[PDB]
Order: sequence, then structure tokens, then C-alpha cells
Amino acid sequence: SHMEETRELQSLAAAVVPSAQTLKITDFSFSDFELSDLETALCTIRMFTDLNLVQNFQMKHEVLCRWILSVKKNYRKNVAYHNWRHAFNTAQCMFAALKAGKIQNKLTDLEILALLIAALSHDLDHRGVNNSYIQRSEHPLAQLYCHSIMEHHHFDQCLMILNSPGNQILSGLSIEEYKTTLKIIKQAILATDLALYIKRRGEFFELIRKNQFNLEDPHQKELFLAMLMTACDLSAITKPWPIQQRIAELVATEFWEQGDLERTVLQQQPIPMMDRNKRDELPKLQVGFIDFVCTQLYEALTHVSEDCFPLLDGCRKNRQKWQALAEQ
Amino acid sequence: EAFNHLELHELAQYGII
Amino acid sequence: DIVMTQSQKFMSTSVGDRVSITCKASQNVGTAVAWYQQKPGQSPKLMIYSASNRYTGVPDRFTGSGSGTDFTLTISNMQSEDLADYFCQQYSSYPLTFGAGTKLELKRADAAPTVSIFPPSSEQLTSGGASVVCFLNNFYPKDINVKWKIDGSERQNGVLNSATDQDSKDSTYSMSSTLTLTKDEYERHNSYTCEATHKTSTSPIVKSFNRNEC
Amino acid sequence: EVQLQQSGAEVVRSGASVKLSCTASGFNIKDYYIHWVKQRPEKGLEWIGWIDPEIGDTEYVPKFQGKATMTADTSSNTAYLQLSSLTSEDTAVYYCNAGHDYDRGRFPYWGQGTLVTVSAAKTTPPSVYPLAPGSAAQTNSMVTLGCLVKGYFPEPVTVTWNSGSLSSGVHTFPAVLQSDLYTLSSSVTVPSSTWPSETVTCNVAHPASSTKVDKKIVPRD
Ligand SMILES: CC(C)Cn1c(=O)n(C)c(=O)c2nc[nH]c21
Ligand SMILES: CC(C)Cn1c(=O)n(C)c(=O)c2nc[nH]c21
Repeated sequence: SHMEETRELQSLAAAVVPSAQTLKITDFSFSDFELSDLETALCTIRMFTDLNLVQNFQMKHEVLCRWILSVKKNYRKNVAYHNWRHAFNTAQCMFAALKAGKIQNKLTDLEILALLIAALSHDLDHRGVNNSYIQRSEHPLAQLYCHSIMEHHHFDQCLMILNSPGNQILSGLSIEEYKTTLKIIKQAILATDLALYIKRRGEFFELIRKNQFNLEDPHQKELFLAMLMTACDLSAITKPWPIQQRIAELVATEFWEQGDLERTVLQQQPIPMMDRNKRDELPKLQVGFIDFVCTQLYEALTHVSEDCFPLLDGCRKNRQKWQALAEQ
Repeated sequence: EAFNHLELHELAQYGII
Repeated sequence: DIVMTQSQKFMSTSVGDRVSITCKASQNVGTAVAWYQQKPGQSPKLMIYSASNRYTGVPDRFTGSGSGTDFTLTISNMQSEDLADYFCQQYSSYPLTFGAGTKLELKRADAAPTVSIFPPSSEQLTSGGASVVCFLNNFYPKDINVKWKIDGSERQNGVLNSATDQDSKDSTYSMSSTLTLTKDEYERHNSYTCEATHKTSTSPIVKSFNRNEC
Repeated sequence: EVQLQQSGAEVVRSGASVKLSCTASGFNIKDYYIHWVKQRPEKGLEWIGWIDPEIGDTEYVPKFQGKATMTADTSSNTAYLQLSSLTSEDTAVYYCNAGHDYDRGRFPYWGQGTLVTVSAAKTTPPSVYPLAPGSAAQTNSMVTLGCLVKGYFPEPVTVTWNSGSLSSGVHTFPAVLQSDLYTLSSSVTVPSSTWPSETVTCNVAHPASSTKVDKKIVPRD
């Protein structure tokens, strides 16, 4: 067990990392379905590499590799949607955003590094259940943390791993750099709490609306950084139909799995969205969600960067298909 | 997690709050 | 509703035979089909699922194949314990539906039935009713036809037939055929005849009596 | 092993109701969907619907709405099927079976079934008629005698010959309905030389009506 892990590092820290072109990770329309585990890790390395993070922060191939692997093994396999392939698909979206969407040219190297590390670990040790549930079931994690419970935990984990020996991919940073990187990373991961996205997006939607929004502003920026996290965290909804189709199948199951617990240990009725029996009201529930949470946001993101439009396009394109379905 | 009471239904019927 | 058709209600087999049982779906069900085995008064049992996968613990002599609309359960080297009813089921979509079943029976040598006819008893007659019973015992194969004639004329109405399951010991079948009339209807005729046609004879077996003698 | 045990057979009156049980042992029903399927005499199995014992959610096919009511209880591991306003058409063998809740429809576990017989008939003792062969002088070997048991309700009746001494050579047929009442016959075959020199009597019993009838078969009609 420890053995398969350790050879995994041997084989990984010695394979050639293919180009970004080869890996089609520059694409908003990208899919992981056909990649192996080892391949995904490789992409990740290519990500760090092509963002100049590797060179500008004196990362040793050895270390990065260990770290990456560590994150991989700290996502739960038994968990339907919120496994490693989610953290990975998010980071790739994030990567695609900075490159093809052209945002890199809009922010610092400290920020880029933080976003990537955050994107990768924003859901660590997610146990396939929402903040709402853990709160209502008096999980000890709820006793520990106040608000954004899970997201606080995801970070507690991220940080535990970065402090692990031979995982200090940050070891190269000045203490001041390190110190503020971590700050941003904390902000990023917490931002993936849907509740904060909601309690904050209004502000941001207006600066856009009023043609006032401007990156230069320190605060305006860090808000946007939150919004960007959300944007990638659920980028799945902006995928080609056949993909969106299938990934919506996982979210489906994971929800329904929680729904079961709600009436088996909690003895409450689950929301329809997690009510396994109501599987036939999926598509409208999808529609309402896309309307409520998504289009709104990806629109904004394009006003900020035009080259980010494919996200908006793919989003409404799926909304189209769910709506049809909802009408059988 | 305190929001406007009109919002509350939509918020909950999706996995939020 | 998807109709699952098992065209063969019965199939005679012998220990050692390779036997195949068919099931046809009225719609494309993919490989979403399962096969069950059932013995009298016992729980059905899962044998095959996903059209070709053997369920845990079922012996390797059972296999299944097919997809779309045509499916087949195959027993290689049939064993005595395999004599039972089998039925397919699709779980492609609701409502879940089943085939009507195919019963595996044992093969033996053909045997001609022993036919006996009995008039109404005087006792039943004092009751105002008249049942004429005919037994067709210990024959093989099961395919058989019984015909009744009242004064040489075919009688269609009023006859009820009952059959025993294949004998667990001698592998034969037996049957009773009884014509029920009222005393008045029965007493308006003379000749009653029970005729059995079975592959074991070109001349049907004919049994009869005349009311005026008996 | 994993087992589904169903309650015994019921003979019920038309218009009434009956509640069937299905008890699980060796496993827990909570993470399964419990389905019920009906099997009418000379007919194929027909699905009734399922219940999710975890939440109590049930789904019935339209033909059984208001006919069947499924309930379950995970602590005692028992599922129930209530059938109301019963009619002749509800006479059938009812099976409960189980499959993983996340599974499309494989039925790995089945109960042995419960036979439910519905009728508006009253309990009636049978009339037993001797079946003796006519005096046809044609010379022959083995002789077959019989007894016609007619007009009784409910099933069953048991029939023996010479108090069980004559076991080989007897055929007792399945009963069939003749306007709400049952009828069956039993034949016995003995050597020609042993009858009538040795008595042959059919013993018929009908526990429902607390009746026992012995008919000695004598030559003639
Ligand atoms: C304790 C901390 C400020 C020192 N420090 C640091 O400077 N870098 C660069 C790291 O990567 C690191 N990891 C743990 N501590 C670290
Ligand atoms: C946290 C997450 C399950 C929320 N979420 C999501 O990310 N995607 C991609 C969906 O399609 C979706 N539908 C409801 N919630 C959803």
C-alpha cells in the first residue's frame, strides 16, 4: 500500500511531461474521462511548468511530484463526484482560464501560484456531503469550525500537506512571500463555499454592470479572485453535452447518497435535488440551478475577459439541453 | 448563514446554506 | 410494457444434454436481462444477469448470451437438479417484466396411456347430476388428446380435464377427463365414449359403455 | 444464508382483505428495494411494484392502485403486502423479492411465495361417488377403480385407498372449480384377481368441514 504509493513516485518523477498542446489542457472543452491517473498528474506538472511557477519558485521536480501525488491520495475514491478528478478538472479549467482566457497577464506570480494550489486542493477529504448536512447532523467538524465548515477543513488539509516533509513545494519562497501566498490560498478555498459566492456576487455583478469594475483596485481584485474560484469549481456545467451529461450523473448519485442518509440517520426529508426518488425532476432542477447560479456568473467573467466566453457559450448550451429534457 | 427570508426557499432547494 | 416471450412452455431433456432456452424482448433491452430458476413451492433464484454473467455461486454449467431482443440461457451437461422452471426478466426500464417460464422435464421411453371410463354412480344420479369420468394413466410423452362422443357425436361442452405433474419416480403423466351433465341430459342418451389419441398408437384408444346395459 | 421467508397460504372471502408478510434473515432490507410480483395459475409473473424500506417510498403499477398497499419495517426486517376488496382474479401466488436500491432490477433474493385463494363460496363437505367398472364381459388383466369427490370448498381433501395400504398405483388429480365448488377424482389400479375378492375402499377427508367418508367399491354401478 505504502509500496504502490512509493513506486508511483519513482515512475512519475522520471517520465517525460508532454507539451500542453499534446495534452489539450489549453482547451475549455477538455475531458479527463480517457486519461489514466498517471496522466492527470503529468498534466498538473505541465500546468505548474507552463505557468512559470516551477522556475520562478525554485521547485524541485522530486518535491512537486511527491506533493501532487499526496493531494491525489487525499481525495476519497469512494466519493462519487468530489474525488480527485474534480480537483483536477477544476485546476485545468483554472489553467485554461489563465492561458487561453488570457488572465495571466492580469495578475502576479504570487497570485497565479496560489490559485493553482488552491484549485487543486479546494475539496480535500470531501466526504461526499454538503455543509448543510454536516451542520444539521452535528458532525464534530461543525463543532470545530464556525462558517464554511467543509471549506475550512479542505484548507486545514492543504496546509497539512504543504508542511509535510518532501512536499514543501513552497520551500523556495521568502518568508514574506510564503506568508501572503498562504493568505490568498485560504481566501481562495473558502471562496468555493457557495454561500459566500451568493453573499458576495451581488457586489461584483454591479461593478461589472456599471462598467466600473477594475482589477487595479486591490479589493476589487481579491473579490474577483473569489469569483474566479467559483467559476472553475463548477466549470463542469460548461462542458460539451456528452460530458456534462455524464458528470451530472455523478453529482446525481452523490446527492442521492446523501439523501439516503438524511432519511436513514437524520429521519428528515431530503430536498428533491438529493431525493433519489425524484430522479425525473433532475433536468428542471439543473435548469433552475444554472439560471440561479451559473449563467449570471460566466456572463460577468466574459465582460472581464472576452476570451473566456467559451465558458458562457458551453453553459447556456447545456442549459438549452436540460430545458428540452425537462419537457421530456 | 443568515440571508433575506424571500431568498431562503431557492437557496435551500439547491444544496446551499 | 415490454413483453418478454418464452415460446417453449416445456422441453424434454436428459442428464448430460446441452439445453438452450430462448427469450425474446419486444423492444431493445440491451443486455439488461436476468434469468431465474424456480422449483415447486420454492423461491426463484438468480442465475444469470446482464444477459451473460453468472451470479455468485451458480455452477459453471449455466451460461447466457444475447442482446437487443434475442436472449438464450444455456445449460451444458444438464444435471438432475437442473430440472425446474426458468424465466427471463428485463430490467431495461419500468415496469420490469418477466417471461412466462419454460419447464425442463425428464425424457423416458414412450408409454401408451391406460384408459378407463366410468358411468355415473346410481348415488350421484339420486342427486340429479351425472359425471362420466375417464382416466388416461401412465403415458409418455405428455402430448395427448381426449375426445368425448355421446351416441357417436362429439361433445364439446361440460368436460373438464385435469393433469398430474410428471411422476417423480416413473417420469410418466396421467390425466382425468370428466363430462358433467344433468341426470336428464345424461338419461336422454345411450352411448358414451372416451377416445384418446396419442403417438403411441395409430388407432386411438376407445373406451365406452351403453347406459341401457349398465 | 440470505433468505426471504413469506407467510403461509390464505383462503379468503371475496370483498375482504388480507395482509402478507415477507421476513428477511441473514441480511438487512434497508439498502434494498423490496418488490412484489404476482403469478396467476397458468400465467406469467406480473410485477406489482416496490417499496424503499428506508424511507417508506412506494411505487405501484396502475393495475394495482388501491388494490395493493406495501409497507416495511427495517428493525424487524419485514415487508408487508395488503390486498383489499379481493376478487376471484386476485387468486395467485405472491412473491416478495429484493434487490440493491442502486441496482436497475436484478432479483437475487426471492421469498418462496404465498398462495392466496379468493372465493365467495361457503365451506361445503364433498359428495364421494364410487367409480366401479361396468359388467362388460371382455376378459382382462389389471382393474382400475376410482372415487369422484365433488362439490366441496375449500381445498383440500385428502384421499387414500384401504387406509394407505394401497399406495402404489393410485393417481389423485388436482382439483378444479365447477361454479365455485371443487371436484377431483382418484383412481387406483390393482390386480384383476384381487378385486373383488379383496375389498377396495377410498377414504376421503375434508378437514375444513370436519368430514371423513369411506366408500367401498362394489361391482356394478
Ligand atoms: C514557517 C515558514 C514561515 C517558513 N517556511 C518557508 O519559508 N517556506 C518557504 C516554506 O515553504 C515552508 N514550509 C513550512 N514552513 C515554511
Ligand atoms: C457543489 C456542487 C455539487 C454543486 N453543483 C455543481 O458543482 N455542479 C457542477 C452541478 O452541476 C450541480 N447541480 C447542483 N449542484 C451542482
